[PDB]
Amino acid sequence: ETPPAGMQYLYGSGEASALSLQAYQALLAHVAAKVKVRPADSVILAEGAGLDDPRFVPCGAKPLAAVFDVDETVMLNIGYEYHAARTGRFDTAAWDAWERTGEAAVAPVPGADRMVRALRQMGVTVVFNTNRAAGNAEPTVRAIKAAGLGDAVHGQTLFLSGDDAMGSRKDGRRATIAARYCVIAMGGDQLGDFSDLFNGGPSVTARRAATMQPAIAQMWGNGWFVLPNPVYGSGLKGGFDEVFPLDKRWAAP
Amino acid sequence: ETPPAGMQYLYGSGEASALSLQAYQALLAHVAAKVKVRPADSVILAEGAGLDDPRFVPCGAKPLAAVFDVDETVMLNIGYEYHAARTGRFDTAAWDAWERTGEAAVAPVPGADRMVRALRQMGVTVVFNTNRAAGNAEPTVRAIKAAGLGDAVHGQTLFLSGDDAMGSRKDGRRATIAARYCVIAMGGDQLGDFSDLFNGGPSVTARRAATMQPAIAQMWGNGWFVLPNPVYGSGLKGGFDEVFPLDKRWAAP
Ligand SMILES: [Mg+2]
Ligand SMILES: [Mg+2]
Repeated sequence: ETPPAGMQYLYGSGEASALSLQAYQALLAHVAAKVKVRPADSVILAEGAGLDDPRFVPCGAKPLAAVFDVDETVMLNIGYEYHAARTGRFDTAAWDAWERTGEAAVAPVPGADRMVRALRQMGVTVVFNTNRAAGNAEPTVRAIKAAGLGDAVHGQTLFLSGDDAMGSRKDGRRATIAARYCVIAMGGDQLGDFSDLFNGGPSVTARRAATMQPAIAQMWGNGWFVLPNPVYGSGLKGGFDEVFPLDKRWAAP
Repeated sequence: ETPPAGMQYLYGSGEASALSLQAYQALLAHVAAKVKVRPADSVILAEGAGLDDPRFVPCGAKPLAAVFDVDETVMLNIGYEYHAARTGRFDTAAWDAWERTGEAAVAPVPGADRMVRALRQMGVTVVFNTNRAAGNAEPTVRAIKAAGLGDAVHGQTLFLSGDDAMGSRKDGRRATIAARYCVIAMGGDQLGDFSDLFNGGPSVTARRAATMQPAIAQMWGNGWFVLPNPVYGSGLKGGFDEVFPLDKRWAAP
């Protein structure tokens, strides 16, 4: 029995490991450049801004920070995905149990513990913005600690689903973070970890086109830093016609 | 019917698109830094060098170049993977037909056509090192052209499996390239696209550990640039015990 190809890739391969280390190398160099030369804009979009003409919450004199998604961005949910592979199960009740009892089965995303330590040695505050539930803040704090990612504090450096009434939408929390910090880098494994504009409607092919809108494309590896996730979530959608465009079809002999 | 999760991710998602654009943004900035300040070492390992103490073919006065894997690094093999998803088939005869007849069903990896044009505008020679077969050089040249990747020439900027007697091992071709160019960046989707030392023996867990050997880890996003591939190849290996380590297991209630 072998696990699903996506988990073999994400959890088992050196390919995925190298991909993640590249992401954090680029982030560390970017942060270091902006620690020496503070920017005028943060990397968080302003309220009402669109992807075509992005405007950003200004950096100002606010303390420097970096924002991170938690799950499959800085922390691997190994125990949970093991159970999903064993069971074949989108199990919301199981995920709730996992938020409460998974602190002993998490690992850092390759390079994320070293990157988080370097950021703090540079004087940059490490802020987590995750859709784990607010009522599970304390076990989530302990899991973050167990992955070697340091100390997170609910409401100061850790923001969770249910901290506002926006549900899985993260823009509201992003606005709260950007109102007190100059956010000079932002990491995630899902497009919703950078803007809610990618979700809540857009099709699979529309979301992929939107990442190549030039004013948005310039962010990738240059303020917005992406970690791989072919195991669950927004990337795992679309029928044959959205995945394989009709001008690129072919059949073997 | 939906395609395999890995193909939904790689071919359909904006997540994979953003991940690829980040890789090429980091590569472009790296190349530009080295065009201004030529390095002493290339990014290609010297003969007999090990991953723990890497030595590199020197840059010297040789003309500047960047080396790229072709398949799923700069070119998406959309037609072929469509057929694999339709058919469920590791089909070596089908892949041979595809090398010969697939030029009309390929697309650039997101950002790869723009990156290849920028490299040439910077005066950097774009060299391809692929395990497509030497006897299919001409259709491979045409497919590279159709993906918007420019003009490749067998034996000058394009090196193929069978150009030497080493089979799928790419070190021999890497040595030939590094003997005439100063290779300042190298891109790939498989660890064999950077060194043969990752393959031919090492286990799934050994290969992943090897990417974090510190002298090697420093390469990722800093000379060695990685593109995602959870669809086929070296990343899709390993049983449950290699993918989900035994100190990170968990079971739902
Ligand atoms: Mg996540
Ligand atoms: Mg390849």
